[PDB]
Amino acid sequence: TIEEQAKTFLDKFNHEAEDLFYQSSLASWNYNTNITEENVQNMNNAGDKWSAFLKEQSTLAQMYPLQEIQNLTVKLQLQALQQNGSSVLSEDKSKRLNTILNTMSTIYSTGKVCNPDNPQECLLLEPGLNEIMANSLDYNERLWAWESWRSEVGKQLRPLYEEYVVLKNEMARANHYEDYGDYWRGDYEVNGVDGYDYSRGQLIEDVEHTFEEIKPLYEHLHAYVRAKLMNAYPSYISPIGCLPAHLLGDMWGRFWTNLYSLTVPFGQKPNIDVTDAMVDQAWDAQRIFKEAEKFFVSVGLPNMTQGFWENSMLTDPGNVQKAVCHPTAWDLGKGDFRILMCTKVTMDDFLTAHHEMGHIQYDMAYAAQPFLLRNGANEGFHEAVGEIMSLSAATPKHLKSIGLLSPDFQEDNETEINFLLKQALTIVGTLPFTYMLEKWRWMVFKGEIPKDQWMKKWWEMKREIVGVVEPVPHDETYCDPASLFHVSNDYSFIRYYTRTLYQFQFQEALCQAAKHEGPLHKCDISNSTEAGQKLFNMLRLGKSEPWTLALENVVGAKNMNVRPLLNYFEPLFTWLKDQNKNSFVGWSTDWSPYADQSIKVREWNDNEMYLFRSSVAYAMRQYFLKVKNQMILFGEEDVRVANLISFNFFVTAPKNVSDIIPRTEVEKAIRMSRSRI
Ligand SMILES: CC(C)C[C@H](N[C@@H](Cc1cncn1Cc1cc(F)cc(Cl)c1)C(=O)O)C(=O)O
Ligand SMILES: *[C@@H]1O[C@H](CO)[C@@H](O)[C@H](O)[C@H]1NC(C)=O
Ligand SMILES: *[C@@H]1O[C@H](CO)[C@@H](O)[C@H](O)[C@H]1NC(C)=O
Ligand SMILES: *[C@@H]1O[C@H](CO)[C@@H](O)[C@H](O)[C@H]1NC(C)=O
Ligand SMILES: [Cl-]
Ligand code: NA
Ligand SMILES: [Zn+2]
Repeated sequence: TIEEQAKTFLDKFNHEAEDLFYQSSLASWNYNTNITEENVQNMNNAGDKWSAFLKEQSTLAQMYPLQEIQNLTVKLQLQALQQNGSSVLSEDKSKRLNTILNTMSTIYSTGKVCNPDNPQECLLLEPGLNEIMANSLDYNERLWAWESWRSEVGKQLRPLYEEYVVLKNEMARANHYEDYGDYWRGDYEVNGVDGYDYSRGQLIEDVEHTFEEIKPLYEHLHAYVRAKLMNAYPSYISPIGCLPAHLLGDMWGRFWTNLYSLTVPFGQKPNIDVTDAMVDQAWDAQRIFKEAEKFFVSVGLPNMTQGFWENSMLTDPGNVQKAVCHPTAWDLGKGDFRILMCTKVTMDDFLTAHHEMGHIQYDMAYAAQPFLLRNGANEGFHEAVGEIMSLSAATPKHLKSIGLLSPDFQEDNETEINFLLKQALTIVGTLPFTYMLEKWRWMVFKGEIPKDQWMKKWWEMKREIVGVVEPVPHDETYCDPASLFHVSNDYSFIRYYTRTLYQFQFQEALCQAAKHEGPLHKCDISNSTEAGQKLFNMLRLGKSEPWTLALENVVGAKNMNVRPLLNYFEPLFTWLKDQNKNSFVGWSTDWSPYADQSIKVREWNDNEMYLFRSSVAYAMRQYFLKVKNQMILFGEEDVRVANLISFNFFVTAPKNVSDIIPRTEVEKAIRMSRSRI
């Protein structure tokens, strides 16, 4: 019969696929832990094997009727195996795309910028630039790191990324999607299950609908933060303008988390940022992941495996190897679970341990499922599980209990405004960032944004949707999207939007099962086996049930709903509306840090623009050797042109960028050399 054959086919495929998957997984591990030419080669071979095997089983599965399946377990598996991806591309195309992927990945993880005053002092993104963007209060140095990274590293990514889009769109349009974007939204698709179906376009709509309901609380968080940042960087921020992109606590403003030291509502209270308490005790990466383990075990979940501790890399290896430091949770297969994290002793590395270990715990739970279904019910479910736990672990109640807040820490209504504020800087601050990033990639893949307008459109969407403005104008030799890990390392990003809605929904139903009474934000599901079982019973399903039904069985809703996330932040919202009565709320897209020094302008090609920039640079060189008696090697690069028969420009001193030249000064220089034409 058909079923009995297919049953044995999928049974054989699943076990054969596990062992080939373990092989490329493990080769990807060694590459990521030990970036090396050899390991790139062992990776590429192991992957080539995996891909060729899938192409074989893909065609060999296209035989078994795509329809006529008795056990729906034995149907969706087939449906995936019949989609012969990658192989749609020629062997020349496919090897090129894998080369582009390894090149982007390698550039991003090895990219370095150097101090202009000391060329032998160079800085990786992790930890050097990251540490500057987390901690420096210097506007200029934060500018240097932000622009260096996008001009030394992002520019290397621009041409590769253009090819990446061409190749990925071809593999997708041949796998029968509208483009790579649509291929990605396919992670959320449910078909053939009435009352639980979900279409790829539904994802766009639900995301845009919910994002409307989140704007007000974002706008007020944006207004409060702007005001505080006007205090921390006096005279640099317009009270109706967008926030400068280098002033947000990390390289991109993905999270506004590190702005807590500048935005804390009630600085006199005991610190709810427990970084210092970890440093003052003997907290290392071992202690951190041991504490995260305690939490999942108190909830009823298993400990980590022996292999996990044996094979993870929870610290920076050193100068003995180059490793992708991005926290990542790996399910290599065959009971092999491990985490890659260059863990530091901050509260942020501490909540991230819980998040990454959440991935592991989900991976563990659905190990007992067929290989083809060993996945999240969708990608947001997977990202939400670590965050559920992170919500409980960040509560001052929980922190007090693991000795990081004094035993005398008094919960009052000012500490909760502090806690809710910090939470908002992470959770709410990231939602516009995330939506706008993915909205951009979705549009690039659909073809709605031409290549000559990628950066133009990118910084228009930053200003408009995010309330963030670039501090330096960027032309189409940049690829600012790709300077973030997820974009240069080819990962979807809506998982971070959808996990944020999911996580409060799940937190709501878990706090009820944990016999919580009171507001959601005071809830810590620690020690609740009833909470753990409710969650586990869903985790152990993998992707065997559609996610709409998996959501229903845990929280009683078929779809994502933003009501729980807003209830969580209701106290803080009220307080923010009060704190902002004398602030502007919203932003104008027109102000930019550099427009108050710019100058407008009267067959024209880029080479004309090159002679122009070179002339202005030359003019400047004279005007400082003449009207000032100095020699300054102004380059064409130091002439920054924006808003391009018309354009606006300003001049910066070479090796400083922040050092804009007074608009009145450049004018005299232009006049002084106006004779030469
Ligand atoms: C393969 C990917 C999809 C993995 C992806 N990694 C997380 C990492 C993380 C978790 N909590 C916060 N972060 C951000 C962060 C970045 C960083 F460099 C250092 C630190 Cl301490 C934190 C993510 O990017 O969100 C995931 O697990 O989703
Ligand atoms: C890193 O990779 C190189 C090349 O494969 C290898 O010789 C070296 O021993 C590796 N180092 C570690 C620590 O694995
Ligand atoms: C906290 O409580 C006091 C009175 O106990 C009140 O005046 C204040 O508005 C409350 N909220 C704060 C301080 O955010
Ligand atoms: C760059 O310009 C700023 C302008 O405020 C100045 O304060 C800073 O010292 C300069 N940095 C240099 C020249 O390295
Ligand atoms: Cl470094
Ligand atoms: Na920033
Ligand atoms: Zn994650």
